[PDB]
Amino acid sequence: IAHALQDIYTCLPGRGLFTNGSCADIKKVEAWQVLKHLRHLNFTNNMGEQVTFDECGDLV
Amino acid sequence: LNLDEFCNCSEHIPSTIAVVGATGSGVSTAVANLLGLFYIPQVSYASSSRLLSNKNQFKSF
Amino acid sequence: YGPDQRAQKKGDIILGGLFPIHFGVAAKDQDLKSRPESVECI
Ligand SMILES: O=C(O)[C@@H]1Cc2c([nH]c3ccccc23)CN1
Ligand SMILES: *[C@@H]1O[C@H](CO)[C@@H](O)[C@H](O)[C@H]1NC(C)=O
Ligand SMILES: [Ca+2]
Repeated sequence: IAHALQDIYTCLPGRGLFTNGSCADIKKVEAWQVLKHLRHLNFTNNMGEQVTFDECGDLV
Repeated sequence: LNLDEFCNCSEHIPSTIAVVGATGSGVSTAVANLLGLFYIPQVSYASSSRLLSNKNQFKSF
Repeated sequence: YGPDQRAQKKGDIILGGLFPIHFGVAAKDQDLKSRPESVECI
C-alpha cells in the first residue's frame, strides 16, 4: 500500500495511469486511484525480491 | 444513490483508503463485497480461497 | 436510486423487496482511468 502511494507521489506530469496520462494528487488521493496503482505495482522487498500481482491479484 | 434523501456524517470520521485483512476466506468475501462496492482496495494476508480470484465479483481484492 | 428505478408506497409498517427486473449487468470493463460510475443492467 505504501509503495502504491509513493508511486502516486512521484508521478511525472505526462506519464500518469489515468486519462490523457494525468496524475493523481497525493493531498486528495482517492481509493480507486490507489487500487489502480496496486494493480500495476512492482517493488523490491527488504530481502531483495520483486513483488507483483497478477491479473487476479495473486502472489505466488 | 440507493437513498434519495441526504445522510449526514461528522467530519471527524476519516476516509479509509485501503484495508489489511482478513484471515478467513468467508470473512474476506463478506468484507470484500462491501469494500468493492466502493472500490476500496483490500489486501489480505491469510485468505487463500480460489473463489477470491474471480474479478467479476471481487473488483478490489 | 431514482423514481423510475424503485417502487415506493408509504404505510405504517414497511416491507422491503428485492427482485430481478434485469437478467444481468453491463459487460463493460473498468480500467480505473477515470472515477468509476454506476453500472447499468442490460
Ligand atoms: O483462507 C483461509 O481461511 C486460510 C486461513 C489460514 C491460512 N493460514 C493460516 C495460519 C493461521 C491461521 C489461519 C490461517 C490459509 N488461509
Ligand atoms: C518488475 O521490476 C523488475 C525490476 O526490479 C523487472 O526486472 C521486472 O521485469 C518487472 N516486472 C514486471 C511484471 O514489470
Ligand atoms: Ca478474520
